[PDB]
Amino acid sequence: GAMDPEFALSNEKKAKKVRFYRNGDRYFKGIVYAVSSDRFRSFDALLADLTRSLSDNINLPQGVRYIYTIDGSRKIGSMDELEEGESYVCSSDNFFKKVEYTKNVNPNWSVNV
Repeated sequence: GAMDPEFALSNEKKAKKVRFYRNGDRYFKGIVYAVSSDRFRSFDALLADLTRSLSDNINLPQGVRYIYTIDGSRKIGSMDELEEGESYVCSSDNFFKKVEYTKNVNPNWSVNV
């Protein structure tokens, strides 16, 4: 029958797929996370989940306090700056390390739809 399906009968496209990397890892290809208005009310909420998901008590003391651009030129403050299939770096108290965050890496992560 069909009373009330959760997620298996027609669904609109929303949110944004990003590959999150933790500043200073190199070997770590990062973790993919989805972001929208229904999941995260703001960057602060994302950072909350990011801290827990990317937590490593190594290069990320408090998990994740801020999110920087793949280059680290500027840190994002609003979700409106996060675009689909985007690559971000997690920062807290570091000067951002310019590594092969996506050099020679398979960018087929943003294609699981």
